[PDB]
Amino acid sequence: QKSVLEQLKQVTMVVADTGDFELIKKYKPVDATTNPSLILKAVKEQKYSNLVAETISKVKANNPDLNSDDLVKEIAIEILVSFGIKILDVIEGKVSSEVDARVSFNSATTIDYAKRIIARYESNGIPKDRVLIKIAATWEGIKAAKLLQKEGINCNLTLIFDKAQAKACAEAGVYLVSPFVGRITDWQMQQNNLKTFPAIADDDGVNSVKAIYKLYKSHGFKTIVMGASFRNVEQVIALAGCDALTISPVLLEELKNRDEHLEVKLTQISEADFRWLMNENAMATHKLAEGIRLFTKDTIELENIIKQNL
Amino acid sequence: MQKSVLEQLKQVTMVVADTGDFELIKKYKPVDATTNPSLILKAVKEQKYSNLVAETISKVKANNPDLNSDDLVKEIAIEILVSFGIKILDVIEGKVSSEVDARVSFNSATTIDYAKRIIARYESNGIPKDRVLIKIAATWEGIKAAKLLQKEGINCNLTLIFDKAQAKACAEAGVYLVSPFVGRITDWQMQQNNLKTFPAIADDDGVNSVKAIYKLYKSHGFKTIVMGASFRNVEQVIALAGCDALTISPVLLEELKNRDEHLEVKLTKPQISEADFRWLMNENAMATHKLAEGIRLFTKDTIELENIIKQNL
Ligand SMILES: [Mg+2]
Repeated sequence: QKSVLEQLKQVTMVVADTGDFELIKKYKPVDATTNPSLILKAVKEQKYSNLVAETISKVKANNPDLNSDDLVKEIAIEILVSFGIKILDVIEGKVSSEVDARVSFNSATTIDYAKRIIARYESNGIPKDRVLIKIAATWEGIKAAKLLQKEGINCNLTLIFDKAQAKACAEAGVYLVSPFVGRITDWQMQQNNLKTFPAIADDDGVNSVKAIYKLYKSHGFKTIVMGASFRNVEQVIALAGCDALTISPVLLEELKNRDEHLEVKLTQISEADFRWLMNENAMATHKLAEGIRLFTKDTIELENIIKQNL
Repeated sequence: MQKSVLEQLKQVTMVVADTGDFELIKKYKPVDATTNPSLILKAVKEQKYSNLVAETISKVKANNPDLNSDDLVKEIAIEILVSFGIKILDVIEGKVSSEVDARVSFNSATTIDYAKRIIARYESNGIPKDRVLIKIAATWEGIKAAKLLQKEGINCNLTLIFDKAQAKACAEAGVYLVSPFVGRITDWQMQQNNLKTFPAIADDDGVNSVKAIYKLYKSHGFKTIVMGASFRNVEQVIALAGCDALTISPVLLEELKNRDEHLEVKLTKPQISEADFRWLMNENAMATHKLAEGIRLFTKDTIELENIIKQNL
């Protein structure tokens, strides 16, 4: 008779995957995550058009030396931060804000973008303890995160598709990793033209998180495993007990409205090694690249919306 | 006088045979030949070579009695790859391409070491390095290794080329030759659009890829040889007549040898940083998939050959 959402919170850190901060307080998650697709959606849906207009004015005012393209890049960061700030008002934990996906193969520019996000939060009175910087888990992203963590900036290594890939993150001292459960299962279904989801025991996305969790706990890695990007509530339920799960508002609502018993299920690499191991994983090779391309398309669309409102 | 399409092609393009079978090579008279781990495995399994592994083990053990099992297997594998290259060189005037172990494809330093070991093994047999192309997968690390090998006068064949940015980086590194995999690019195109039949030549992504690389090279003054490889049918080869070079399977060479129509000549005459290369490759879903797949398939066959070796130790 307790809801599945309530029971899941007793064994796992529940995180809301959304930039629509007005939806968050219903669910009382500990943390929240945004990404370029979610920010774009929040901006396109217009509930927050005042916040957007006010952000553009402020950045223009404070940056009279920037030409058009530089001004737009700066507003795009300020927007990501303004949504994070509003999220932080309605949660007790941290918000994840993602670096521009276009710098995913450049460690130096990733480091600089990450520090810029942190500085903008600091300028707005938010200390870095409340923020995770999301970075795609290419080799360069991991190398950037290694340095950011040394400087006390916690990172959320996203677009995780392979276990070796997660192990390299942990080896770099990363705060948290996010395996993309639903996209791993999308590949599995696409491979065989499957129209129905696989049994949970045979669901590659669920199994991937299970394997990463078992590796971390047995080796004593402190990096948090946070399953992400789910296709349905059964995939979330399958991972009850995981350190953290970040869940869309639609699935959080399904978990809130479901009253059954929740069974609790869950209780060094060189660059050359990493690239070899990624190469051995056809799904991971494809999905990491695809993830960067899709987040890139959404970041470009957001820039266009900013350009239209200058 | 009138000549077959194969003999006409030799006049405008360097014709190269893509096989480890030296007897077949002999009858098409290509200038160069290319081998790879998949073709070497197929040859090794053929009845003619049933004692080749045991002989090579014998000879290799004898010359290195102090090596551990891993070290030995490795030496036998190079010896086998080189043995097929030598037999091919006995029957052609040009060069043979011999591929480094695909497992070192993300390690420039171990690629360089393997490439020099191949060159040394040929040299031990009296074959100078000007008759050999070392085949390296065109990952960024493969291009870095090739850049350094070329500096030492070791010519490389940069294989598994799927994108014009790889090809441009290879040229910028001064590599001797690049091999775009025409058939495999068309394979992706057909799977992407549920195509039941081959696209028109004008619309064939694999053919167009080589056309684009050839155009880019000539316009930039790059001397790197463009060599189209891995064809699906003879029409794709004919579509590239005039290309610097084309490496063609014996089945397709036989088709060209037997055609007699006129062959119309179709091709006539910023810098890429590592981050730029990785971004451009990332934008190309086909290239990202196909380069990784090519390394995996060559690796699977290299391991299969190692396993044949191990069961004979
Ligand atoms: Mg000679």
